[PDB]
Amino acid sequence: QVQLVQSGAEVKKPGATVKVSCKISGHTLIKLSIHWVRQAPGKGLEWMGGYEGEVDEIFYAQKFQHRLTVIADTATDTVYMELGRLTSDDTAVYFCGTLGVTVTEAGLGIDDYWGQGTLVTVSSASTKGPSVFPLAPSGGTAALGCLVKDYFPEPVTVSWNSGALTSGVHTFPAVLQSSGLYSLSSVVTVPSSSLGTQTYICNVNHKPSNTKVDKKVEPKS
Amino acid sequence: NITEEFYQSTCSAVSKGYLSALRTGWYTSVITIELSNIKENKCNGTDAKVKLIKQELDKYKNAVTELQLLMQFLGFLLGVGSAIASGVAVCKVLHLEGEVNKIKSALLSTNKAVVSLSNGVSVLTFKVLDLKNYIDKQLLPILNKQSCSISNIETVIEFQQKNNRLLEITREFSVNAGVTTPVSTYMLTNSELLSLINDMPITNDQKKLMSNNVQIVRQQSYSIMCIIKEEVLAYVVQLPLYGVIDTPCWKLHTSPLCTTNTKEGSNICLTRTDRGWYCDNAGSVSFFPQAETCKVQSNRVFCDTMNSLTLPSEVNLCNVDIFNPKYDCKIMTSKTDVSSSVITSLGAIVSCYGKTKCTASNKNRGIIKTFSNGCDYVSNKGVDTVSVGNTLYYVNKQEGKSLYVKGEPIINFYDPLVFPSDEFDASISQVNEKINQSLAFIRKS
Amino acid sequence: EIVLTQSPGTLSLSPGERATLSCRASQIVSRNHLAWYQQKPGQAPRLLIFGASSRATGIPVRFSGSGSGTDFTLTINGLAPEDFAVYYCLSSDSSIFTFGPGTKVDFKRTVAAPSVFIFPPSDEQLKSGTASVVCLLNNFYPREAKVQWKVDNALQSGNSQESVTEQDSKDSTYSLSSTLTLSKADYEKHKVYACEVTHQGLSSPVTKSFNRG
Ligand SMILES: *[C@@H]1O[C@H](CO)[C@@H](O)[C@H](O)[C@H]1NC(C)=O
Repeated sequence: QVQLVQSGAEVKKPGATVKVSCKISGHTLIKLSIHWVRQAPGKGLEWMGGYEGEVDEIFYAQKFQHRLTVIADTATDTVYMELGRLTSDDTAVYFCGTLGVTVTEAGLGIDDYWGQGTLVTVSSASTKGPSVFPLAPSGGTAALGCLVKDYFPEPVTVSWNSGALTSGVHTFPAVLQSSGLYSLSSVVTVPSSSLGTQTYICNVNHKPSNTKVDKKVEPKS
Repeated sequence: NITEEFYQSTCSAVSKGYLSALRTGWYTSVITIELSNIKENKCNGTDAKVKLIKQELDKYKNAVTELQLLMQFLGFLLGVGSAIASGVAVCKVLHLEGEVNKIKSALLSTNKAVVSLSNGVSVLTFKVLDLKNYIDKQLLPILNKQSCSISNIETVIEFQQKNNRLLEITREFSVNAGVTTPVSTYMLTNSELLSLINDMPITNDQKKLMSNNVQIVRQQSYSIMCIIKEEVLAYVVQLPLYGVIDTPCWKLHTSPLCTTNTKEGSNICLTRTDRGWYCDNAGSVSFFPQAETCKVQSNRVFCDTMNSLTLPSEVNLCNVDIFNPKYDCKIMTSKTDVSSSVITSLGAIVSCYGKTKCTASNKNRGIIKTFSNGCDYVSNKGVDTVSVGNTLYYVNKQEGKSLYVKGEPIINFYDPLVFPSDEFDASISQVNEKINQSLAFIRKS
Repeated sequence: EIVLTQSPGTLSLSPGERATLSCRASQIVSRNHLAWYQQKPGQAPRLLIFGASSRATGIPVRFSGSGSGTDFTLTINGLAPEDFAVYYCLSSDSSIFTFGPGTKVDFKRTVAAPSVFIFPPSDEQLKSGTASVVCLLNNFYPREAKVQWKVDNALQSGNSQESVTEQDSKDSTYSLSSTLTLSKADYEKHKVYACEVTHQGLSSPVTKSFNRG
């Protein structure tokens, strides 16, 4: 029962240095390959560096070799990554994974053990509750929604009429604005004939700042 | 160049013209098979080739577990020794902490090394099989991972070749309690046995003889399972050294000799009890009573001194004149007048007492010569088969010259009156005193 | 350096159909050192095929690898519903790892054009100095959609951000929100705010616009 448990989520300021752990249970570090793979939001996978236990050598991609260090502590079965001079381009989820492949003449073998990932959000931002601006409706079906803008950090939850309205809702994923604050929209499509009777309120909760806002979305002509 | 004589007087035959090959001492060697400290592997794939090597490796792992479990006529005159004592001795030498490291360090880069043990003995050392360099280097780092893939089908078969020998070594040791003889071609192939002999500290005539009869070098050798320590599997092979060679040998054959009276139970019987092998050894004659322990190849005779008596050279005189002054020839007494034939090197002894119908046959036409009652003899020259009663004897078709030594049967010289008939181990000067005790004493009374 | 490319970008198939995913290298990669990984949203990568054609422990038989030199192929012979995710190829030369762009396996739906809605900035947000114009592309398929902003017929550039939902678990459609962010000055200095939407489902592009008044 091998298990790889990484450190928790980090928030770092531009130019800082983050340390992410990968602790190994059920296995030994000297027989394992441990490499770090990161994934920026909505983007592909990117290898950074790693450690081959069988050879006791540490590898780095040339893109990160100047500002990344990998450390292997064999006594506690713990591998760290240390990445400094962070920028907004480094905001990503960091995984430790057994990528190494060992080849001999009889065949070849591989390990497939992975951690849970470690989120590192890099912006020069403090905790901030969002403003909620309405996306007011104007054939047979009408669309309306709420604009949850200028908050940090993730995440934000949105419901409609305290959870009663569920059909047709589409809460988008947040985007990281050039300001360093996240922002997202939630939309719902309703029969246009219901715009005059049923009241539509979006319930936004931002727990990191203890910000709850019920915003009523009325039609505008 | 083989000759044979039969004495009509004593119902016995001597076969001269055989060369010696006596086993005086033993030589010990240390065979090693470098092993692989391996546990339950991690790869549990269902690939057909993987499950093949996974179960083959378990044959290696259980064969190691099995060895690991192990390490947790006048034969009454002969002595009693422990044949494998010399090899067992070397085995306990190998137990001492550090003795196994010396073998590996001397075998670190070569497959043959001359190691001087702690006790001041130089032993030839052999590393015979590389299972560790194949399993550790090419096979283990794949299996001890989560998923594993085998490249070629030929890899599976090649493994079976490597693993086969170790399994067949374990098979013999598990069934023979760690000591096997004759030493099979698994414990030592002809290529390995011959390279041992050529590099033994022995004479160039001594190697010449061993090389021509490796099939008899095997039957006179032992292999002793010793220790499996660290990553080394060592078993001692105890090879014979022949210290007495090319001396003239001769084999004596004996059969019962009784009187020729017609009435039942009215016959006294005597039998020469010095049959077996004789060979010259350091001014005396080594007598092997069990001819079964000696093995005859062409005219060479391989015997083991452990089944010998060291007798003066006067025992040879017992063939011409049986009485003599120097040596006291050994004889048994009885009254069992049963017919029996003994096949010699160049013929067959015929003792035809009683109503037994005894004859000598030829393959063109049987029963060419008939025997009267008594102990007679006929050469293998022209004779192929021989019948005494319901037992047909096939005579050795080996060529050679025969010589019939005539004489009056010695039993007629004895009075059946008070003839002691239950002397299992006696002699002539003991029989004459056995006469005077019942002859002279009863006369005076 | 090795640069791996995969094709197509998005592979649209239904369960029971054969998936065939390509991965191509700028230079020859060792057949032992090419692997196929599966990643669903929210989870870590998962190894499917290692060493070109060898299959990982506990991977269904429907997964098969092949390829040599520069061109490689992962083949799923009958897609299962849990198999719709992203598939990455991974090469290694002298312990230098490189990942492919990624091929996404999509649920095949009948072509559905988007319902387009456009939302002005609320007057409550304008008083803070910033105007968010939102253009909604609702329940459409496939995902390939292009949104163009035109403020007074002038092509807007550099001031918008799109957000896409995951393919809806019921109808297998997509929804997209483009957000135009202007200063209060710039949003008051113009009149026509138009959202232009092109999509395979629409024979010709669709434009929804409003005037600021
Ligand atoms: C399956 O793998 C585990 C460790 O991964 C191992 O302990 C176990 O012995 C394996 N099972 C078999 C049948 O080899």
